[PDB]
Amino acid sequence: METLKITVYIVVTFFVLLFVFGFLSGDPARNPKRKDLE
Amino acid sequence: ANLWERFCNWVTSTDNRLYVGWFGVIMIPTLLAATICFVIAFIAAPPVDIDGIREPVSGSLLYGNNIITGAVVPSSNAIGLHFYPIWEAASLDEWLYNGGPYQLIIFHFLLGASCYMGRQWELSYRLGMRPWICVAYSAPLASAFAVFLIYPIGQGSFSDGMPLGISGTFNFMIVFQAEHNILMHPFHQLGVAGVFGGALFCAMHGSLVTSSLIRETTETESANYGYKFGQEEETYNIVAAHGYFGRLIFQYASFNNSRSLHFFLAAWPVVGVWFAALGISTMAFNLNGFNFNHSVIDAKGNVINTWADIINRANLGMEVMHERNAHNFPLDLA
Amino acid sequence: TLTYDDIVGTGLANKCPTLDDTARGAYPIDSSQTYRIARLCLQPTTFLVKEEPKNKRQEAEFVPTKLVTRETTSLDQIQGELKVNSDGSLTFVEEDGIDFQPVTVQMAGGERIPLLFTVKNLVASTQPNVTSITTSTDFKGEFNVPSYRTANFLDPKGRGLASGYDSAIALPQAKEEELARANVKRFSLTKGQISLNVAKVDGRTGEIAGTFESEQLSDDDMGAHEPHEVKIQGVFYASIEPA
Amino acid sequence: METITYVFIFACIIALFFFAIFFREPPRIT
Amino acid sequence: AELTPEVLTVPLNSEGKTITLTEKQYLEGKRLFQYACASCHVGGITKTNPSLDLRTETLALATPPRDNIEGLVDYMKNPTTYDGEQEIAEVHPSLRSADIFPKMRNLTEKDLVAIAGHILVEPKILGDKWGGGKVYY
Amino acid sequence: MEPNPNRQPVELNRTSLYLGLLLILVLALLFSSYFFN
Amino acid sequence: MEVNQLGLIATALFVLVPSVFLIILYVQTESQQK
Amino acid sequence: MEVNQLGLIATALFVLVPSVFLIILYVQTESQQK
Amino acid sequence: QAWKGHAVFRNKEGEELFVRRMPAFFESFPVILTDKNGVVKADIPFRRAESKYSFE
Amino acid sequence: ELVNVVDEKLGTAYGEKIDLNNTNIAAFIQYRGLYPTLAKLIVKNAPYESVEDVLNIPGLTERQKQILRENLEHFTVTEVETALVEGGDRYNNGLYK
Ligand code: CLA
Ligand code: CLA
Ligand code: CLA
Ligand SMILES: C=Cc1c(C)c2cc3nc(c4c5[nH]c(cc6nc(cc1[nH]2)C(C)=C6CC)c(C)c5C(=O)[C@@H]4C(=O)OC)[C@@H](CCC(=O)OC/C=C(\C)CCC[C@H](C)CCC[C@H](C)CCCC(C)C)[C@@H]3C
Ligand SMILES: CC(C)=CCC/C(C)=C/CC/C(C)=C/CC/C(C)=C/CC/C(C)=C/CC/C(C)=C/CC/C(C)=C/CC/C(C)=C/CC/C(C)=C/CC1=CC(=O)C(C)=C(C)C1=O
Ligand SMILES: CCCCCCCCCCCCCCCC(=O)OC[C@H](CO[C@@H]1O[C@H](CS(=O)(=O)O)[C@@H](O)[C@H](O)[C@H]1O)OC(=O)CCCCCCCCCCCCCCC
Ligand SMILES: CCCCCCCCCCCCCCCC(=O)OC[C@H](CO[C@@H]1O[C@H](CS(=O)(=O)O)[C@@H](O)[C@H](O)[C@H]1O)OC(=O)CCCCCCCCCCCCCCC
Ligand SMILES: CCCCCCCCCCCCCCCC(=O)OC[C@H](COP(=O)(O)OC[C@@H](O)CO)OC(=O)CCCCCCCCCCCCCCC
Ligand SMILES: CC1=C(/C=C/C(C)=C/C=C/C(C)=C/C=C/C=C(C)/C=C/C=C(C)/C=C/C2=C(C)CCCC2(C)C)C(C)(C)CCC1
Ligand SMILES: CC1=C(/C=C/C(C)=C/C=CC(/C)=C/C=C/C=C(C)/C=C/C=C(C)/C=C/C2=C(C)CCCC2(C)C)C(C)(C)CCC1
Ligand SMILES: CC1=C(/C=C/C(C)=C/C=C\C(C)=C\C=C\C=C(C)\C=C\C=C(C)\C=C\C2=C(C)CCCC2(C)C)C(C)(C)CCC1
Ligand code: OEX
Ligand SMILES: [Ca+2]
Ligand SMILES: [Cl-]
Ligand SMILES: [Cl-]
Ligand SMILES: [Fe+2]
Repeated sequence: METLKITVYIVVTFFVLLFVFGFLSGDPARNPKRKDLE
Repeated sequence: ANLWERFCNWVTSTDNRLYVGWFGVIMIPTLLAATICFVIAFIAAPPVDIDGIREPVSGSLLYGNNIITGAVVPSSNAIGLHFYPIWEAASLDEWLYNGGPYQLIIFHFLLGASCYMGRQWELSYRLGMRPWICVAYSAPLASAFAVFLIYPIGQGSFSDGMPLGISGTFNFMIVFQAEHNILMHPFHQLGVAGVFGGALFCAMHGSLVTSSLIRETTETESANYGYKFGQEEETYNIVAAHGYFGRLIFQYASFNNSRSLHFFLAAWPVVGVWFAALGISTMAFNLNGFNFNHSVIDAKGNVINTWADIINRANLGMEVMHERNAHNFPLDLA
Repeated sequence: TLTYDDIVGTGLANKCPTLDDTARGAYPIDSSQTYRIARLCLQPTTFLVKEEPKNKRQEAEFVPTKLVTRETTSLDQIQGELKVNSDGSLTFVEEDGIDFQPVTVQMAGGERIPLLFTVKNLVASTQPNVTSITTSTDFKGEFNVPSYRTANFLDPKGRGLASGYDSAIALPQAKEEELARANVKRFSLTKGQISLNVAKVDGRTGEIAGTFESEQLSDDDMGAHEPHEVKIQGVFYASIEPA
Repeated sequence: METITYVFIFACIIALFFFAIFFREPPRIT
Repeated sequence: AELTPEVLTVPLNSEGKTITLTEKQYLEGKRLFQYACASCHVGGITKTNPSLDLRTETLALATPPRDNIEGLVDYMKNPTTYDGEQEIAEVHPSLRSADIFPKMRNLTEKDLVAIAGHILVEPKILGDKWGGGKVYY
Repeated sequence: MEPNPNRQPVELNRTSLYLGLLLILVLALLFSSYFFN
Repeated sequence: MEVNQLGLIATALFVLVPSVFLIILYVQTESQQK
Repeated sequence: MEVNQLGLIATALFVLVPSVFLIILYVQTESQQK
Repeated sequence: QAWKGHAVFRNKEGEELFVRRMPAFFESFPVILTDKNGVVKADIPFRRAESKYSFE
Repeated sequence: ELVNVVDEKLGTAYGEKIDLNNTNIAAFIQYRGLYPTLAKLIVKNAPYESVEDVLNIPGLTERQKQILRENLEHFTVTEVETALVEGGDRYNNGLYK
């Protein structure tokens, strides 16, 4: 069923992009101590 | 802060009742999908032709199962390792007949649990903790991977994945014994040492710490009230505990270092269970348990049975009876 | 010209060959020549099951069903003698091939109907005086429908015909009589009927194509329950050859 | 009736999860 | 029980003549059988055709008879179907097909005698286990 | 959270317990025959 | 006697549920400060 | 399915009776003076 | 499962007889057959000793 | 009245001899000279109204005819049983060792 497929593909891509860009968003800096890890 | 910045701040927020985080961003939808599909299937899924021989197995409660017998049945042997998402089926009725829920559930679950582990690291990082709780979690996780992914891969079919059910679990175990003689495999024995030992040390530790609690209460109240959450002082006397256990066995067989002790407590079950998992995962490629069948022979050449051979007879019963309609040829080669 | 790698996983492997619209010719039959069908293919497109009459005992209808066993339904590489009879009719005598497929279809409401869709031992004949096979030629005949399971098949409690327990061992002291139909496995063998309606003929190559309709019983689970009546409709292809 | 019972018990357990998490007695440092 | 000279005494031919194998010959026979035959004939059965086994009675009813050293050695040179009707060297290991079954290349006449002797002695020891398959394991 | 002032304690004295149990048990004694039918 | 096989659980829950409600209320009333 | 016709009441009382015991104890605990 | 069909009752003379239908009020109801004009022709008697209208 | 037809068949000569109409082909290994060539020819040319009809299979050698004659006392015929001959079960009946 093609519409379900496209929907799931879009959903998955969405969450994956959130994961990747999220960890790309200065994750090492997100801790309670030493933030200058660049 | 712009919208993305704000969103990132919320996702990774240490103040959320349940931590989300970037691993959580993947974990939440996958685990919800897996959970919902599992529950719905477990109640209402129709019988599934697990072994691809047009012999459908009923897993759901409404189709005549109880909690112990019920399962989500593995996808068809006809499918094998083919990816069978809902959209590859001509219909939901077909999807259900061929065991699509199994693949959807186990794939979402494995993704989600991997993200659960990552999420444990992530939060440990956010709270300024040391990071290795997740490594402990790698022990059960790997095991799930062993039974839901690695074994199917090795045998060439998800029909050989562990069913999502109690009795189906037992089926998987019995067939595994038949085909790999897992009991006679040292990685499984290490697994057993791991869980028996884990339980032993859990009970032991529990008992010694409980045994050396410092009197802070009266007899008419629970001793648990003798400890207040977040107090700085330790609530039991480790020196007395060590004094006891060191005399029970002998001094140098007892831990006087709480950190060393807790490291041992972490390591024994985790390492053992890692070996269990690697056991399943290598028997996945048919490097099987020790085979001492007819190892003992008398001077003439008469076979002298050992306990291994009786094991062998049981294993034979299992081999010949399992999937009684699936085999056309004399050897079960995968 | 397509290879396996071109075809694999497309679904085309479960399809019979087609002939284009220009194929409306005639294939001459020399009554002195012997003939064979080198390949008979049957691709079902619809499975219909006769609803069990409520008790009104009017005409129970054939209703649509949903295929759940995927693209595993076609009969193919079937071959056999094509006799020219004294009255000029042609008789196909099926000899061999992939002449059966287990198929499970699902009725409205969930009931699953397994059947052995088949043309085993097909004997199909045309009208008399068929001096050429044309888009007016038809074949009508009958075939055998053996038990959907063969004699070694074991039920979930280990009971079978050529193998297995002969009782309900989980009920050691239950009265046997009420369980006899389940304990005593039976092997079905019934007749089916098929019509092949030629719609296209390539006179030069000996290829014919058209539509078919067959009627046969479904699985009776080795005598445990009543079978359903099934009507199968689809397209067919055959290559005729002098031999 | 069996199925109803099983699903009921399960649902009670999930609801219990909900209360045990979001409506727990809060841990307090004294 | 011992691996006695009597156990190791097996039919040489169809004419009532016997040969007594040495213990070293028996061991060589086991070793060479494992080397060349056991992949298919483990325990006296035949994995690629279980209808035909290496039981002595079965060999006795083969054509020509194979329940003696000579029959088996000839088989190892020029294998036939069970009725002797076709020569099957092309799909079965033999000296004649040592080109396509390379493990047969270093097998000597002595080796063939040893293998044959293993085949005849083993059922005298193991009984129904030889050619019995999993049922008798 | 800041506490809710609309909160009230709830009470059931012993006499009310006895009266209630009497009601429930007698109702059960009456209707049970009809539940079993 | 061929009674309704749910009569037993019906009667049992009919008795037990409200009785329990009342017992809960009474006991948490007694434990209140005097 | 031909289940045991007492399984329902058995399960129901198995859940309800101790659950009710616990709820009684909890609630009468909460209503005690802070 | 199925309608048995419409029952037509007749006496030995061949007159069609009609069964008196049960009104909703009645848990049980006697069996009484009258002709088209409501005259009693047959019934199931309770007491038999002075039965005049038995089906027999 | 329901009958297991295989069990029932075991009470006929099928249970005592090689049934040329029904018995799986590996049974011909029981006797010298029958397997696989003659076994194949026999199964391929079944059913037979009588045992001796096996001698009438086309293409036989004089040798083959003589072996068959020496083995007629081991053969029988009974009605073809659908359950034993469908599925190509006469060639492979799912039994190995
Ligand atoms: C966390 C979000 C999430 C994730 C990860 C998945 C993941 C999965 N779901 Mg979905 N699902 C979700 C939410 C999610 N689901 C939700 C909310 C719903 C309800 C609408 C569903 C409903 C659903 C259904 C109904 C089904 C699935 C199925 C699938 C699977 C196939 C998806 C696919 O083919 O993508 C294709 C997409 C890509 C390949 C993405 C490529 C584009 C990116 C940008 C490139 C980089 C990706 C690359 C592979 C590397 C990863 C990066 C990494 C290094 C960080 C897969 C297991 C199916 C299934 O399980 O089959 C058995 C299926 O049937 N899901
Ligand atoms: C007295 C009863 C007994 C004993 C001695 C054993 C002993 C053993 N079992 Mg068994 N087992 C038992 C009952 C017993 N089992 C029962 C009732 C069952 C269920 C039917 C099983 C099921 C079972 C399974 C399934 C398996 C074993 C295996 C094991 C081994 C590891 C167990 C373990 O790690 O536990 C946890 C305990 C510890 C980690 C504490 C340490 C225990 C060690 C062995 C004692 C060391 C003593 C030492 C030699 C003394 C020297 C003193 C020195 C200082 C001078 C071990 C050899 C496994 C195996 O086969 O391994 C090869 C395995 O796979 N057992
Ligand atoms: C005394 C006898 C004995 C013992 C002690 C064991 C012990 C063990 N068996 Mg063995 N076994 C035995 C006899 C025994 N077996 C016999 C006789 C047989 C032959 C019939 C087998 C056949 C057998 C097989 C075939 C297998 C085992 C395995 C195992 C292990 C199971 C535990 C595990 O995998 O943890 C690991 C932890 C997990 C699998 C849990 C994963 C949890 C995921 C990550 C999260 C799940 C979340 C969940 C859905 C929701 C949570 C609640 C929610 C509210 C959050 C363990 C080592 C298995 C194994 O070794 O696995 C590695 C294995 O596959 N056994
Ligand atoms: C059968 C054995 C077994 C189970 C079931 C189990 C279960 C669990 N262990 C956890 C944790 C751990 N276990 C650990 C060590 C161990 N765990 C062991 C053995 C087990 N541990 C052993 C032997 C060890 C020693 C090495 C550690 C160190 C941890 C953790 O840190 C972790 C934790 O947080 O503990 C509290 C939790 C992971 C939470 C999670 O992923 O939520 C995500 C999933 C959710 C919320 C629901 C998913 C529901 C899915 C979608 C259902 C469908 C798929 C299922 C697989 C179906 C299963 C059906 C069954 C019948 C087979 C979970 C309660
Ligand atoms: C009739 C006869 C003659 C009578 C005569 C009797 C006479 C008086 C005897 C005197 C002479 C005698 C000594 C001769 C001995 C004879 C002979 C040697 C007997 C052998 C008996 C027996 C089989 C020996 C077995 C060996 C031993 C018991 C094996 C088990 C011990 C085991 C290996 C310990 C190692 C494991 C170790 C890692 C455990 C730690 C993990 C766990 C406990 C953590 C929990 C924990 C630990 C802490 O440490 C503290 C602190 C806390 C908090 C805590 O949570
Ligand atoms: C059947 C198919 C259909 C499925 C449909 C299901 C979709 C559900 C969508 C509905 C949304 C409402 C949910 C709110 C509840 C809530 O979590 O709030 C509680 C807090 C409060 O939110 C807090 O909210 C605060 C504002 S306020 O308090 O709400 O006013 C705010 O300050 C703060 O930032 C925020 O974190 O939320 C959080 O802590 C962060 C969100 C974490 C949610 C993760 C869920 C994890 C699920 C794991 C999967 C396993 C499931 C298996 C079951 C065992
Ligand atoms: C003949 C063979 C040839 C040789 C081949 C070599 C093979 C490789 C051997 C592997 C080496 C292992 C190194 C261990 C070091 C270590 O752990 O240090 C960490 C601490 C340090 O000890 C602590 O040491 C501390 C000092 S310090 O940290 O070392 O400086 C001290 O403060 C403390 O009291 C003390 O307990 O060790 C401990 O905490 C106590 C020992 C716990 C045992 C660790 C093993 C893990 C569990 C076993 C695995 C399970 C297997 C069974 C399956 C169920
Ligand atoms: C679907 C989910 C279902 C779960 C819900 C659970 C249902 C709970 C039902 C609650 C009912 C409990 C009744 C409280 C009973 C009780 O508390 O009564 C005493 C009560 C007095 O209340 P007071 O105002 O004095 O305050 C006292 C407080 O402590 C009460 O909390 O009066 C009332 O409750 C009004 C009703 C009078 C009832 C009087 C009838 C009793 C007479 C005997 C009848 C039987 C014998 C007849 C012989 C012929
Ligand atoms: C009516 C009737 C019925 C009955 C049934 C019933 C008994 C019902 C019920 C009861 C119940 C029992 C219900 C329910 C549900 C539950 C709930 C509602 C819970 C909640 C959930 C949530 C909300 C949570 C989530 C969370 C999140 C947020 C995060 C993560 C964690 C958690 C998961 C916790 C019958 C069939 C007889 C018949 C018909 C009618
Ligand atoms: C056995 C019986 C049966 C069955 C029964 C049934 C089925 C029951 C069920 C029903 C049910 C199932 C009930 C329901 C319910 C509910 C309630 C009673 C209410 C509530 C809630 C609430 C109380 C909560 C609170 C909340 C929280 C959660 C949060 C926040 C907010 C609030 C506070 C609101 C019958 C009768 C048929 C017959 C006979 C016998
Ligand atoms: C020779 C070979 C060939 C070719 C090869 C190829 C050409 C391949 C390639 C190249 C490549 C192209 C590779 C790869 C991929 C890459 C990687 C592997 C990536 C990764 C990623 C990551 C890891 C990142 C991380 C994270 C993110 C995710 C987020 C944020 C944070 C971070 C950044 C950390 C063939 C196959 C035809 C055949 C056979 C042989
Ligand atoms: O699918 Mn489930 O278990 Ca693995 O081995 Mn072959 O496939 Mn069937 O037999 Mn045995
Ligand atoms: Ca036409
Ligand atoms: Cl099985
Ligand atoms: Cl044999
Ligand atoms: Fe501790």
